[PDB]
Amino acid sequence: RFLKVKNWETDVVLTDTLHLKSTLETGCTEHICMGSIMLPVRTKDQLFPLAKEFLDQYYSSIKRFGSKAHMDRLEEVNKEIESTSTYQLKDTELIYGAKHAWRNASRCVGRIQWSKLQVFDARDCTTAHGMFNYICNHVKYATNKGNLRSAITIFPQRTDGKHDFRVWNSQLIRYAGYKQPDGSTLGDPANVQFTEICIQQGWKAPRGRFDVLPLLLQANGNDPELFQIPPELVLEVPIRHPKFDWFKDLGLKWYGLPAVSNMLLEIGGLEFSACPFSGWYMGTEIGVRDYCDNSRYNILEEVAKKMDLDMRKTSSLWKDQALVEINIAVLYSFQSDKVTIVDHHSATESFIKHMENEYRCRGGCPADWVWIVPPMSGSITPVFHQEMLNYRLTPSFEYQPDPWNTHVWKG
Amino acid sequence: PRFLKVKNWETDVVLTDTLHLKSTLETGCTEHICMGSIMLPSVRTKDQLFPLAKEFLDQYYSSIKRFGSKAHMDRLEEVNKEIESTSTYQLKDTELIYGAKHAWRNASRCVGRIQWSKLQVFDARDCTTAHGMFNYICNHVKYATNKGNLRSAITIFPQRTDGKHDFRVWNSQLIRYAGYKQPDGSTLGDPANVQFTEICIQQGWKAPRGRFDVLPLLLQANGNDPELFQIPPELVLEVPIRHPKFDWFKDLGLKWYGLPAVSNMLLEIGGLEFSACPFSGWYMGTEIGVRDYCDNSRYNILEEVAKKMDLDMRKTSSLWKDQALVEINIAVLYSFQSDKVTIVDHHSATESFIKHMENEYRCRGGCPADWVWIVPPMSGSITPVFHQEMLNYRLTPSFEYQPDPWNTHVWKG
Ligand code: HEM
Ligand code: HEM
Ligand SMILES: C[C@H](O)[C@H](O)[C@H]1CNc2nc(N)[nH]c(=O)c2N1
Ligand SMILES: C[C@H](O)[C@H](O)[C@H]1CNc2nc(N)[nH]c(=O)c2N1
Ligand SMILES: N=C(NO)NCCC[C@H](N)C(=O)O
Ligand SMILES: N=C(NO)NCCC[C@H](N)C(=O)O
Ligand SMILES: [Zn+2]
Repeated sequence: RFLKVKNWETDVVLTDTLHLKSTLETGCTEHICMGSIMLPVRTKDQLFPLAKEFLDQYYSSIKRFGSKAHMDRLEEVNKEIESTSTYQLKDTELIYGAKHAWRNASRCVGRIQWSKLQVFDARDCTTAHGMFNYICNHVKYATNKGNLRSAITIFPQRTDGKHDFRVWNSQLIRYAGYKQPDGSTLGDPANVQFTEICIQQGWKAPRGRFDVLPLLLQANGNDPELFQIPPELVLEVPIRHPKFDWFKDLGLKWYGLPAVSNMLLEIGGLEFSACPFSGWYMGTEIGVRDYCDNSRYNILEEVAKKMDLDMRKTSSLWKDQALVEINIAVLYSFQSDKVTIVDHHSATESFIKHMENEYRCRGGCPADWVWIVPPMSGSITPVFHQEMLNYRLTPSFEYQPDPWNTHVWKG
Repeated sequence: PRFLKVKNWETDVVLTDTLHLKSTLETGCTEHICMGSIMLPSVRTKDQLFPLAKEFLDQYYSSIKRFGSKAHMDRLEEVNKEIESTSTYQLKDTELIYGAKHAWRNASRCVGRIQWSKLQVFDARDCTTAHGMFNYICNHVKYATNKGNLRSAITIFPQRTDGKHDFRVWNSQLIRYAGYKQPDGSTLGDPANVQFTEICIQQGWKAPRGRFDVLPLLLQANGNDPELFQIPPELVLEVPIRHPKFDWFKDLGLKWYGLPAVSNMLLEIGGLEFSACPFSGWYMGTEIGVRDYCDNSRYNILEEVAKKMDLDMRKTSSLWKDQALVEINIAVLYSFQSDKVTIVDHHSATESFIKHMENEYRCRGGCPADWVWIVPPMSGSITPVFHQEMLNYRLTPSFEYQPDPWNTHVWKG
């Protein structure tokens, strides 16, 4: 039951007891490990145990476990589910829940910051125009002129499943992708489907390479509506290299604010289907993945050519050399414009310190090694040498289907 | 479940695994916890042994298209009677070869498996003494080295009987460098081998006490106390490491050996346990250039290289570690290629592996693979394996960990 994890660099061993609190499942079995697979309404009876589980942890956290206040609240919530088939979180509960969903996020390397999350309560929102206003305020607060601050905005919880709030966008800020007559993709290929959805809904696409997508927002189960984020709220950084003057001529830029907007927040059985959240970038996210994935901007060959590397044979490591340079450029560009960014060395070192804190004060830290180890220079970061246990605690952030696959278009 | 899909996220190819239904052994994972990043998670009686033997011979006979034949049926009968009367059994030479090839085929952590069908198997089951093991191992080294044109090979010593007469190679690899803890707390040579080096010295080895001393072989035959032997220097091929552009690189004084030969694993075939089964292929460059040279708890050369490169080391965000890492790895590949010693870069190796894996799904129904081990320790996502979902499970015949023998050996004195 009590599991040990070893760091093979430092020989430090930690003991995990926290995994014994996971109710949810991993996709693995005793015979098969699915650790590398990307993706392996509640009835009344379903809901009270989940609410109770949550309220017990909440009341424990504030040192009032078993108190009258604790028991009073369970009964109140119990009576509310019984009567209304659902319930409403107190503001203190919502804030605790969202922070803990971040705390429990096994794939997030930035969790040392978890207790500092700014939670914006948008549960009073009723319309798409209201959603747009809440989202601009989030973008402006979080961006903070380049001195980024973590934040989440929480729209109304699911009820009957036919009045869901959703941000159709996968992040608040992303670039369009356009399939071309000549077979190629212009822009970001990751966003081709969603861009088409915007167009057929009305968007007049500019048809460039770095077109900030419009917001497509769904309130109360209604058909979604298009809105443009004030251009002046979208902070971008042009990418240059401190040594190569030709780099700026590649014409590359990226946006400062990473804001995942397609996930579902579960707190105490309640489901928050629209819950955009933001932090700040780790450099490799943009320089390794967004820029060098073959299926993304796929820029390695172009960069390698401008560096005049020998690209006749893989064993010259021309791909590897170009990769480091692209990532050097990304960090230098964000730092020079005073936009918060963390490099993979600093971020992984912080995470190892966070793990140790969590093991000491909480009995463990769920971590997905496949996601925590950066996509370049893996073994020269400390996380590579750290064994991790992956398990699922709630409150949690969950994947959910894209809404265009399930939306019944009212028309 | 009968069908499991894996997806490649860069190509959108989906593959269907059915081979996992033949998995027997357990992973360490459960419905509630994944242990996929744990390095090591968690004799046989007659009753245990016959099904394991039968399972294996059905696999063997099926492979040669003689399943259910009289040949097949007689062999089952023969093994059953052999187990009944002697409590163990002996493999035919053909079955041993098949078994050893399949253990490699089945090794989830090995990126080199496109080569599995070409293993040279050396049958050393007539061996009885440590001196005999030494001679077998010298022959393996000379054959596998092949003057730099490396050939994959495995030498198989007698199987376990009662667990009191085990053959063991105490070395973790046939060729490895000594490590010495100094009184000031520093390490001379390879810190990975300090404990084994101390054991060798205790048993009588006169250590040169340098930075790259080839360790002696420490060999246990038939449960007896192990004995020391020096591999003839002329059979140990080494490569001095230089850089194609940086002429100061050579003056770091680095070299490595050409033949990687894991010697501490256990090979299971049809329930039988082969506790001494050294095997060798050829290096992928990152094993040396990233791990052996640049791990903090190994030779740890990153700073020295970066200093000589005049990189800005004041802040991690210059990516000075990363820039130095690439150059060290360019140097390892350049040096081996220049001396005409087989080596493979991590791009070539991972590309070959994806082709192998796809072929295996199609002809075999699956390819168990450990993503944590398969993805190289630098430049992960610019290799195709990073983007490939994998399924990890345990098929037999198999290579398994076993505890270091100094922890278990009963000293006879
Ligand atoms: C504050 C700075 C933050 C940093 C440096 C950071 C770092 C990261 C990185 C590098 C990833 C991998 C992303 C990818 O590969 O696509 C990730 C994933 C994730 N993070 Fe964070 N993060 C931060 C803030 C947050 C916040 C504020 C939340 C929630 C409140 C959060 C929750 C998550 C979740 C759920 C994932 C997995 C997302 C997925 O499955 O696609 N993170 N984080
Ligand atoms: C012929 C060329 C080969 C290449 C390029 C290759 C490549 C590799 C690499 C890079 C690793 C990771 C090693 C580490 O990180 O320490 C590995 C692991 C492994 N390989 Fe191979 N290999 C080859 C031959 C072989 C052979 C001949 C066998 C057995 C007959 C084999 C079986 C294994 C096993 C069992 C592991 C896991 C070892 C462990 O857990 O420490 N490989 N291979
Ligand atoms: C197939 C494999 O799961 C996939 O490529 C994963 C690998 N590790 C990851 N790690 C992070 N942080 N983000 C990702 O998108 C990926 N994708
Ligand atoms: C903790 C983690 O499992 C450990 O550092 C693993 C990571 N992946 C690996 N991959 C390979 N090929 N070899 C290794 O030794 C490691 N070690
Ligand atoms: N650092 C964060 N969030 O705080 N990342 C969110 C996912 C962003 C995604 N990896 C990208 O490169 O666009
Ligand atoms: N490629 C192989 N075998 O053929 N590797 C075996 C392990 C070698 C180990 N990684 C080292 O760097 O010494
Ligand atoms: Zn698993």
